[PDB]
Amino acid sequence: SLPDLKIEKLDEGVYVHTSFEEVNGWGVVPKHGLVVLVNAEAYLIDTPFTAKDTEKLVTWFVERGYKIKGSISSHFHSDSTGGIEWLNSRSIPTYASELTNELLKKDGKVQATNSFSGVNYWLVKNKIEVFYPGPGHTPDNVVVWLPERKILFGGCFIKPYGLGNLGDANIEAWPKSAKLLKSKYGKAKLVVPSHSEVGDASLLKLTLEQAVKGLNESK
Ligand SMILES: CC1(C)S[C@H]2CS[C@H](CS)N2[C@@H]1C(=O)O
Ligand SMILES: [Zn+2]
Ligand SMILES: [Zn+2]
Repeated sequence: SLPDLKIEKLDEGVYVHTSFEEVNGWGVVPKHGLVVLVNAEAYLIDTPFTAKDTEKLVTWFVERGYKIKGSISSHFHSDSTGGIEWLNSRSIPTYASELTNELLKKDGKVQATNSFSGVNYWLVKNKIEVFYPGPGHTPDNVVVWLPERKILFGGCFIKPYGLGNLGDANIEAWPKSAKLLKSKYGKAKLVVPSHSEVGDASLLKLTLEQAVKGLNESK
């Protein structure tokens, strides 16, 4: 059936987790998120699709001696938030922007217990930053920046070979948001997309190019 949850070291104290789902109309979708280690503590950057894999992801780090201090969801879709309910049931703090929690509530989905609003937010000061470049893939999508490793988790915003499903997208705003994102993190050493392979800062340019190309054809 579906492939198993995967966990791979990317850099010191930085892991990529990859989960898999059948999405009607698209087949098997891979989803990359991160687990970031601060000392003996771990932060989930997005949850896997399901409580099952969220649980597997968590026990993997706990069994290796890391306390799960919290999770942050980069946007409201299931591939970033699907594990929030299970995490909440274990009293592991969950984080999302006000807009994300609003979009979850509208959909009748479980909200993160902690919310933030504003362009920038430190989940962990000087270690894990959250940035809102504007609407793109969804109205609420944010990225997560690791200044010590110069690693950017781009989430589902980063779409280098095509925009994917535009159901909740803001096609007008996406080029402007992508330009802002490129401005801010052009010096990223690594960029981690949700649905494609890890690349360098060039993925920011391609995303902008795909966004611009996507808008013109819309007209
Ligand atoms: C374009 C897709 C295959 S369809 C959509 C469902 S979940 C995930 C985005 S959140 N997704 C795929 C994608 O964007 O790669
Ligand atoms: Zn999405
Ligand atoms: Zn996604």
